[PDB]
Amino acid sequence: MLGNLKPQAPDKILALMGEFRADPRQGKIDLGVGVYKDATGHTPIMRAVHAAEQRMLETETTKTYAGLSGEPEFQKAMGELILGDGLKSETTATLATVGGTGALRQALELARMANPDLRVFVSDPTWPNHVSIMNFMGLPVQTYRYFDAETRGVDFEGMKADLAAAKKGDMVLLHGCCHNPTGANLTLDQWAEIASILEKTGALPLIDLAYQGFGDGLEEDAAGTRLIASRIPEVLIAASCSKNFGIYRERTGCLLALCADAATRELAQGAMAFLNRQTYSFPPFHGAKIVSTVLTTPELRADWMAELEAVRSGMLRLREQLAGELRDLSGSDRFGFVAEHRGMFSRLGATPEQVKRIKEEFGIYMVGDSRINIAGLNDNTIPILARAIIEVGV
Amino acid sequence: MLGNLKPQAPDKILALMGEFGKIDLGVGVYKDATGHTPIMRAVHAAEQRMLETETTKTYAGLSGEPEFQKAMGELILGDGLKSETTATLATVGGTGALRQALELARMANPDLRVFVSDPTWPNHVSIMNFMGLPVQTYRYFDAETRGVDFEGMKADLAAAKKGDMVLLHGCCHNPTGANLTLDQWAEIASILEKTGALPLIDLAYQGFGDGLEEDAAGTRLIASRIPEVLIAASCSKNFGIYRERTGCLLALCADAATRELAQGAMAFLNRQTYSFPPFHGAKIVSTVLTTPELRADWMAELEAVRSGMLRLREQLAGELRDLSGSDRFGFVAEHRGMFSRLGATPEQVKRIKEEFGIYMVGDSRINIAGLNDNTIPILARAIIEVGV
Ligand SMILES: *Cc1c(COP(=O)(O)O)cnc(C)c1O
Ligand SMILES: *Cc1c(COP(=O)(O)O)cnc(C)c1O
Ligand SMILES: Nc1ccc(CCC(=O)O)cc1
Repeated sequence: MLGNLKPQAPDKILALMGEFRADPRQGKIDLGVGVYKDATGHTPIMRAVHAAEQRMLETETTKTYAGLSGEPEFQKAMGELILGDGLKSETTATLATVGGTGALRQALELARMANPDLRVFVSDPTWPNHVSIMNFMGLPVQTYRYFDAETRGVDFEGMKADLAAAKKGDMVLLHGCCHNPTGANLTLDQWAEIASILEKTGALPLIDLAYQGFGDGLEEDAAGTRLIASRIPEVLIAASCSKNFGIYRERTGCLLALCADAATRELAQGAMAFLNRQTYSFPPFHGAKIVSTVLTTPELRADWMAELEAVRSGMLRLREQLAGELRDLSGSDRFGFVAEHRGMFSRLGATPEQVKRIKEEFGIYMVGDSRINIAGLNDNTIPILARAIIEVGV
Repeated sequence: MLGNLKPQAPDKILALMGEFGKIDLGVGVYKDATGHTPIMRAVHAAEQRMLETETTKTYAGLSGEPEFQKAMGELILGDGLKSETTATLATVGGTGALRQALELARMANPDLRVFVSDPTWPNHVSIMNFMGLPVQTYRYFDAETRGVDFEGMKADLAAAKKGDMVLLHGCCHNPTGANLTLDQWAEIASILEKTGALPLIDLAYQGFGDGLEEDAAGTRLIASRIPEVLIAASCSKNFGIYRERTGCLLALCADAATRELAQGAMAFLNRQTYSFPPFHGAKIVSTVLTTPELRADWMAELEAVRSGMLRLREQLAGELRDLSGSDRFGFVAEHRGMFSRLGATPEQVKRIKEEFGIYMVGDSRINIAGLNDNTIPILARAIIEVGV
């Protein structure tokens, strides 16, 4: 029977990794990595995180089945981290998920249950994994302009015009901050306008928040999400603790369904809990507990924010250096966008040929869409990247 | 939009838990003499070791770690593990394995039907309904003798066809406790072999029946006869790591070509559902299984648990016998696993729970591990006084 199986395409990421590994060049650089890495090219376990696991290992007396929708301590702590004082629990439904991806998958299954004729709008471009899930689910996908290939900024007029076409009940997916892969983000003013458009159209906003704390700061990064949450009655948020907590493999995420009234919140929470049980029963406990421990424990929380800020500030400094070097070598401020982008990613705006020229001639690897991970750069590699970009004619 | 969400049916087994001289004999978790579900010695040691050796939490394997995959396959199939024709996927618990098992099967056969035992784990049907998969049932439990209605079972299974899937409980049948013998398994294998129906084996209690190896003997028989087999295994109970959410799906194929296909479709299945599988539980399991010292202690403790439970079944059966002279309750000591169905009518069941405080599942499924020397006669009285 299983021979009827249609061959599924590999992750590609691996192929990219293999491409790098075969290269016999000593000065080969890898900017294609999708996770954070410190100065020694390592993805460390955060101090607060290691402390939490140490504490859990000493406090846990059992591992019996726990909450189906996650633990209250975690739901509460997360909604507060994301929504701040604007958290109205009376109308907020929370579901612990298997990472941010799990949260996204669950948000799409929920919406389809509420509206079978659901149509989803995604930015151009967006996290490929978004389209993967949607295509797999067989949902009609529609695109809205977003990245301006010329300025490397946000084509806001195009985005607004495109979103205007959204009908009542349709879903529009927005990255709360640190747009992956572009690194180009909306200003709070641009968010305000988007909201007015969503009110007018009556489309349900699904916010993918996977990098809170990597752009301008924890609070600052949640600003857009918090504006949408106060203007629009129904909002779906997919939060990830993978990167901002550095617990990638633990698979900890969170789905928040903001509702118009309490009756609808019970309807949503029930359907969410139901969705978890029909997929894998209970959600992963470990990473979630680490997170609730860090946020509730004063000492730990403080140390976590402090470490995240050191990471954030460092990446920002790398951005300024690259932009500076690029300025000096270019004799123009053409590449200034690198210093404006937020998140650990940036799309350079180089065509596939230029991307291939950079690799062949300079030994620098990056995603085929010219996306680079700022965290893969340093005082020794920035000069090379600066030269490569210039020499290839970007 | 969300106001259109219809209300859904809840997990009655877990609902009971919430509703809870209180005596809980519901949810399928192991309990010690003091009503606690401890963490196993090896597990605790494994975690301490992990906290000390892990230097990163970056993304890992989409199908799980090689260590976990190999260890699990050896645990389940013993020396019958043919890696060249075996695909393995790490999942979110045994339940996630079942869901993935159905997804994979449905991909390869959009017109598949699933045959389930009467009765069977409620979650089996809910998931199939959710997906919209047609469910057929085969006679399994014998209402009177409390054993297996083997002749009815073979009869119904004979009606399966190429493409159909038959779900079997590898050992310790939930919720009855009635189990097939090896001789019965060999007969089931011949039926399946002639019908071409793909068997899905739910292995959630390996080690709670007769022993680690004996509980996998049936699964190993089917595997050595049927070229294509699917096994959804759970580490929740036998490792006592319920909340960690760890299990795996094994796709046994007839050749390497299909193996690569299955492995690819399985990995894709995780990618489209939640990307990577949880790491913490799978790590504990592999560490225990690959560390001779830890493994030995785990088996020792699992052995202790298994023996104790049998002690209880015997003690309970005895109390009932010496409380009526009615040998009709002997099936209790004959059933193998953590559960056993008293056979009491639904009204009898709800009767005792609201006053005696003994909360058992509606179909009179009792978690034997909930009992103990001082709670046994109280349960025995109830049964006797209410009949059945
Ligand atoms: C990383 C990421 C996620 C979440 O990944 P998980 O590892 O599943 O938490 C979701 N969306 C985007 C855009 C991401 O970059
Ligand atoms: C326990 C059990 C499972 C698996 O539960 P998980 O917590 O998801 O591992 C699956 N099937 C049956 C019959 C079970 O008893
Ligand atoms: N969804 C779920 C429910 C219950 C259990 C525990 C086993 C049982 O009670 O049958 C596991 C999973």
